[PDB]
Amino acid sequence: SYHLDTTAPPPTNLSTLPNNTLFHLWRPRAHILPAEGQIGDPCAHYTDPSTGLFHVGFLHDGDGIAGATTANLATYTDTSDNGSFLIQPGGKNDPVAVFDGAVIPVGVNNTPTLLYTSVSFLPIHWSIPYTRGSETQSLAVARDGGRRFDKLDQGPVIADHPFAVDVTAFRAPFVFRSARLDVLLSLDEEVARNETAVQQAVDGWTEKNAPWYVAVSGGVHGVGPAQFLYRQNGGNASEFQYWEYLGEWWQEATNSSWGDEGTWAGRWGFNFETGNVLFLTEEGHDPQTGEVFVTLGTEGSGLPIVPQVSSIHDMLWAAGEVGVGSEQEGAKVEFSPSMAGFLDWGFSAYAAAGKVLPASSAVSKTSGVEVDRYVSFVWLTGDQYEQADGFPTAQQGWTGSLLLPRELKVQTVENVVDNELVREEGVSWVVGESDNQTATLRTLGITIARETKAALLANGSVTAEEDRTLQTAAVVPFAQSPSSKFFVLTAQLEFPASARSSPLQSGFEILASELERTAIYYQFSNESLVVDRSQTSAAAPTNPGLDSFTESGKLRLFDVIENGQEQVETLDLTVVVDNAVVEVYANGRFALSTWARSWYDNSTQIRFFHNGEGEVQFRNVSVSEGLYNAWPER
Ligand SMILES: OC[C@H]1O[C@@](CO)(OC[C@@]2(O[C@H]3O[C@H](CO)[C@@H](O)[C@H](O)[C@H]3O)O[C@H](CO)[C@@H](O)[C@@H]2O)[C@@H](O)[C@@H]1O
Repeated sequence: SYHLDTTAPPPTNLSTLPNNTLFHLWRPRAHILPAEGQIGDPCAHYTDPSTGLFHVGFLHDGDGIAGATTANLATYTDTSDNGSFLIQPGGKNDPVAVFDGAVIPVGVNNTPTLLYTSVSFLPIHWSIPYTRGSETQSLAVARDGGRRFDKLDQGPVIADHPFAVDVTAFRAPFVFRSARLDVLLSLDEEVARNETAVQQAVDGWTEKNAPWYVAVSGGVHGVGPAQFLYRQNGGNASEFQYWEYLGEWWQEATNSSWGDEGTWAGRWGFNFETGNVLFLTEEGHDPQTGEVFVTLGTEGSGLPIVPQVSSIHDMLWAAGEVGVGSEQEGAKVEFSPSMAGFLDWGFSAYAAAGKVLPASSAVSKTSGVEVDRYVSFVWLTGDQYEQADGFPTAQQGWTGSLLLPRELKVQTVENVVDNELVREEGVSWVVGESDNQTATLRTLGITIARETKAALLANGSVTAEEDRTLQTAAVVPFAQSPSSKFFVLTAQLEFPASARSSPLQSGFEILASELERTAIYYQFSNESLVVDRSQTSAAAPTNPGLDSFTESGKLRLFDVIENGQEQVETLDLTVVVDNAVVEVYANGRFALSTWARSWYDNSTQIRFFHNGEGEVQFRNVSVSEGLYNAWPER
């Protein structure tokens, strides 16, 4: 009889253990995930007009959308027991399955209304023929406080994909409002060609009565990934039955990519998934003044292609402009990217679903936020999108988790030396201004929702480390490491301009003991933050299900003028470890998340790391231990 003892070597085959034996071993305490079982794409979030509460949704066990609510964005309550499902398959419109959907706060009967993909046939994949009628978009209305969504007793409101278009996918509807879209669609084909006339109309746009837009994510066979745009018919904010097709407002060539190298924004792949239409400002989210941003997952593959398998799942984002529908019979409106990147560089991070969080929300009132925010929840698949090599699933009793809620806004990088590092082609930023001597850059800002970050540091024990400099290769253990796998690690690493050309690697080793360690370091060679998981788990060698491949993401440190002086921009790191869930944040404009399934309880040492190449200076290194409980009621 083998009882779990994590002070002793792991059994050779974890999959032989009894059910639920590994339930708590790698489970997080401050993240969003169901009480048990598997979690898929997060979805149906919305602020309830009546209560001001923020509702969170997510696919659960491949059997529908489950939910939970929060009043503070730090802590959550399940909407119900027995899975806490809001809506499940089996209706006339979704006999086979219920996929992602989005909510209009004041919809039918003036109640929260969910527009979702009702599935009638399987399988569905961009690499095989699409079965007509596979995915339609249906409506359901929130009842009993939103603890459940009742499907309207009629067929889908969008019963078919675009006429005669051979789509690769037609799902994940996302609703939004837009001053610019309303203006571009109201003005003349000629009167709307000039920003002057438009801007004047946008200034008068009134959100409260604007019509809703719907972006359905997908692609076209033999053509390319794309987003299909619709809007309440005739621009009638009161029309919920008929949705006029505005065309493929955004499409890219099959497996093409941002830039000529596919260096900063992966590839557009073969199919677009779970779109979000954001409107960001430097302070938050404004559908009247915000710049158009889009986050989406793209499904890619190497060659030869393996039918029904998407080998690459990129969690991307793009920003650009929207204009009138060229002159061709193309979309009435068109989104043109100016810059693009990754919302999260994690292999397993994917299907981001966010929502506008009004300053009028109970969450914001309580925390005192006076602007509208856009909160995004990234999915962290637990079994490499079901391609894991026999992960001990029955033993764990659950699969997957969502990452920490993140605030998305326009982030600026000031006092940046305008040089090659800034003018490169196909990057994740644009120059907002310049005098040819220094410039302000504009990119997507990615930060942990402020109430969540505060909650993480609420009751945490704080242990600081003295500023340090390393020149020769070295691994220096902290003066005091945490005694648990729940902590927030912060640190600033300063590099000399002479390091850009060096094969320098500097960072930390975490979750470490004699037989285990996880490395996190910056690498100038390819300007990337890297998470070496080759030694993360003592159990990985004999259990291939526990992926141990290296994770990395691109992060360029710009030459800037800090105190009237030039220097390589400081690497501002924040690593959050809710157990096996590791999230690496950098300079408010980067995120890389992965699983670090360390085995031993002793594996909690933290060390400074330097490979002797180049030089590094560590400043303001600190550790907050304990985090907090995201689900008190459980
Ligand atoms: O689960 C539905 C929901 O998932 C999204 C975001 O991940 O893409 C899903 C997709 O893959 C899932 O299902 C395949 C098996 O079909 C499984 O191998 C994979 O691991 C799962 O993530 O589901 C459809 C088909 O069932 C595939 O085309 C797609 O790759 C989102 O787009 C969808 O609403």
